[PDB]
Amino acid sequence: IVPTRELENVFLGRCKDYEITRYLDILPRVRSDCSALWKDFFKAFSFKNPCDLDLGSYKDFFTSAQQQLPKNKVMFWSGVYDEAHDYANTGRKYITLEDTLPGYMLNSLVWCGQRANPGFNEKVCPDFKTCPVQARESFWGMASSSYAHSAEGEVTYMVDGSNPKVPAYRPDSFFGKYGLPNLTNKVTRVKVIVLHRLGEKIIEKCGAGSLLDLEKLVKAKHFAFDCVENPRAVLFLLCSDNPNARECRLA
Amino acid sequence: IVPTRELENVFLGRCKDYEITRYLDILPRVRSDCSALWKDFFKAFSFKNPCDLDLGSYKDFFTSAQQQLPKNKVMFWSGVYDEAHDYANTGRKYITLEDTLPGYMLNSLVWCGQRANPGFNEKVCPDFKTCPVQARESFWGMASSSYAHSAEGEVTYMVDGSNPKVPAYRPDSFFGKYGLPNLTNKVTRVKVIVLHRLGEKIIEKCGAGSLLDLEKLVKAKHFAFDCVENPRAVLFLLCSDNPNARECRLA
Ligand SMILES: O=c1c2ncn3c2ncn1[C@@H]1O[C@H](COP(=O)(O)OP(=O)(O)OC[C@H]2O[C@@H]3[C@H](O)[C@@H]2O)[C@@H](O)[C@H]1O
Repeated sequence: IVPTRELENVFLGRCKDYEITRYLDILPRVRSDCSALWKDFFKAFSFKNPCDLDLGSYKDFFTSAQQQLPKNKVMFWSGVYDEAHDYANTGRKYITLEDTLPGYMLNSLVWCGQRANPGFNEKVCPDFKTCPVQARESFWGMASSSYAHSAEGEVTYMVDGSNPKVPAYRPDSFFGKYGLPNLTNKVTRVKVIVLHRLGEKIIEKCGAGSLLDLEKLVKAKHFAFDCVENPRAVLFLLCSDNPNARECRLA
Repeated sequence: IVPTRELENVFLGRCKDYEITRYLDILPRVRSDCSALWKDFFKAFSFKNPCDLDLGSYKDFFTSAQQQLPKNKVMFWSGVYDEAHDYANTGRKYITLEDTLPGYMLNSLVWCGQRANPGFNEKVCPDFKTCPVQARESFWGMASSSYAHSAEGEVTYMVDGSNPKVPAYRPDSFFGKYGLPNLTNKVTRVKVIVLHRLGEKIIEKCGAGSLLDLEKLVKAKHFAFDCVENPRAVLFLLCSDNPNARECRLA
């Protein structure tokens, strides 16, 4: 895979942009300066083989980069990236990891270490499946763990309820591995939103299948639980992109 | 008004982020590097009184920063920032000026010149309703002119049809003054979208009032014209944010 060009410059540019201008009324500023964050980030992977990573590698980076998250507004998602982000609305209705500083800085970027100077590969990175799971997941898994550990109040989790191939909730998804296990007792409720894409056969429903497994796990952690399928506000978002869908017929 | 802190760092950080990572499959990269663009931007206003600007001040900057724009995808808007950008969807449905390099770099920012070193004011800028019209409109007017000049094919214009104080279309808006008059013969059609805010009185409608004045002007330029009020794609986005509104009732 081809890595992001001028990694340090893009990291530092996003970092400065975010610091001064992004999410000002939504998320707090971090204490560390961008240059300090860059040092922590770079030390996690640099001068190592590109697969030489584990869930602890970026611990210091996430420590420095982690913001306090607004109560009741934290959102998680599995399988529905675009809908979840669209609904969250860039921080206005919910927060996603991509609205947080480390999320915003590294969103969509590709990088990897190497042993020789300059300690990272500017030409080429291994396909992600060639490394061990703990290396593949080192960055975004720690990102997701640190974010989950910071959540307070009600959290929302949006899942795909129309994928015949992947359960709406899986123990081995990022939410199952790094999200739910890391929710602290500051969390009070998990609110699940089941997305049924328009025109697709409904596969999973609240109170059944993997969603019932999830309900039981959430209750066992002493969180309250609720679950809704295509609630109106979400249905309207889907309809905006497919207004002639049967489900979108206006009175 | 309070000027943006670290103006140069934010401009350069946004410029570099944009260059390497933003709109890659939507808009072309420009030839000029970010330091060259900064030089052109800064010289437009630096070492002058804060109102000592006119439409030519940022000529070099905008000439350097201008991108070829995607045919049929250019959108203009007046009075409807959030709705226009939500609908345009970060370049996926339409481009807005704020998705172009210069619009992205300076969106939301506040700056102004002073004669004394360092040539710009870090403490306070004029409300600019204080500067003469050519100065107040120097930056965003030239931005609009240059963007309109580059537009090709069908262009879309979203307006507020629910504002009792400000007509949907007026000749002195940025679009009326700098947009429409600068559309070239590469433009084939102006498609107007009139926002009727949910729960609010309708003030303007297609085929009447200022929208009829606009229709006349568009036809006089030998462009085709159409106009729709709350087309369903836009209505459903409004509804997502106010799902109990009467307009949103489903069959
Ligand atoms: O399994 C996921 C995953 N599920 C959910 N997420 C994942 N990120 C990475 N991974 C894996 O690590 C490797 C690397 O991901 P990436 O390309 O950098 O993230 P990407 O750009 O595909 O996705 C980044 C992203 O999507 C969330 C993550 O927390 C975050 O917000 C991928 O191939 C994925 O398999």
